[PDB]
Amino acid sequence: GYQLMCYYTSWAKDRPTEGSFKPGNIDPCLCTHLIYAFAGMKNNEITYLSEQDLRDYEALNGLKDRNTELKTLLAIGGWKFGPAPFSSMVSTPQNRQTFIKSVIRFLRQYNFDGLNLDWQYPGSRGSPPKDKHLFSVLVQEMRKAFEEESTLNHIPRLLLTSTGAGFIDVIKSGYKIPELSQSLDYIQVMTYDLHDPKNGYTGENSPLYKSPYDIGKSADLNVDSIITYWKDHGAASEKLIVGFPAYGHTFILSDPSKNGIGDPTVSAGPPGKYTNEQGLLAYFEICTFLNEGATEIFDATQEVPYAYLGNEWVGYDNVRSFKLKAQWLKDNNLGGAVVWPLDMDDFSGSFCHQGRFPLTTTLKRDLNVHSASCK
Repeated sequence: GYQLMCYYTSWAKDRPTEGSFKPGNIDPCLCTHLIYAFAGMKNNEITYLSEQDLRDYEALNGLKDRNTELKTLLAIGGWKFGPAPFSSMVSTPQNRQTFIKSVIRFLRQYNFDGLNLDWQYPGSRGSPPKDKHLFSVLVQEMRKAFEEESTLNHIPRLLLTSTGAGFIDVIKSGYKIPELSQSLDYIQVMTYDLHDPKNGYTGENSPLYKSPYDIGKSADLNVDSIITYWKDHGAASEKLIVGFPAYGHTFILSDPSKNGIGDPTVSAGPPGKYTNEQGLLAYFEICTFLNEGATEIFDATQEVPYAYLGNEWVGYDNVRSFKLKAQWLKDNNLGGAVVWPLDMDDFSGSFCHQGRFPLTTTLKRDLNVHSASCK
């Protein structure tokens, strides 16, 4: 079958009033895997960062009592964390063993089924070129240690996944694709955040295909090109998990009458009421934007929507774009999808009136997600 992985972010519960979403309220039958963002690191060991995280782990893993086939993964890293803790940890065999041993202990004591590595990124952002090789060594050693622990304790092996960059230059400087594909269970490809406001033009967050004005390096800023790059450079199709964002990016239009894709912008758009991130809106916040009168366009060239009201423009994903991408990933024999983050889908059903988790429910249906337990 297909996997449907779903992130829960620790900060989702701290959004105000109706934006607050707690992990215990995830539907246990919606996803095949839940990924908790994030663990941190201390003295080359994985760790939690707040006692509240431990309450989240209890709630998240408690969902496995309702869907006994559900798996949980603990993610370490992310953009904000950056590369430096990973560079230090991979730099010596001793530090890698300290880390690997801590991961086995931590995942087993907190009832997680596996680890998601999310180093952003080996070989860039200050991480030296040697980290492309040392990341591959870390992943091989982690996979071997997981195999050994499974044999020792006669229990199913811990899963090992990694994020994979969506920008071709970052992929080249960071990832030994054939070796990583050998040792990882899955590669979660970060097919999102594809147009940043630095360029000064509106662009889609996760278009399936290129726009006619995407020239040169921009021609690869789409899901189809990125996944093709990973496969062309030796990744196993069935191990690739495509990133499906449950949010969009916002822009301020230079001219409110020039409101298409590729039109000039002034800056990123303002933070939303609930998510409070400059240049981003959750899908549930975009439903409000639409309800408040934004003009909604489905761009068939890129197979994604955008919407605008006054000088605010948002490029995002909706039920239709998720449906078209799900058909494309089945047609391309991919491993499945990861919803980043589940907590920005309309978890309550109150913002969009499309039922609970409308984006993710679309993927569950169209990827035929099921397990023995949920029947």
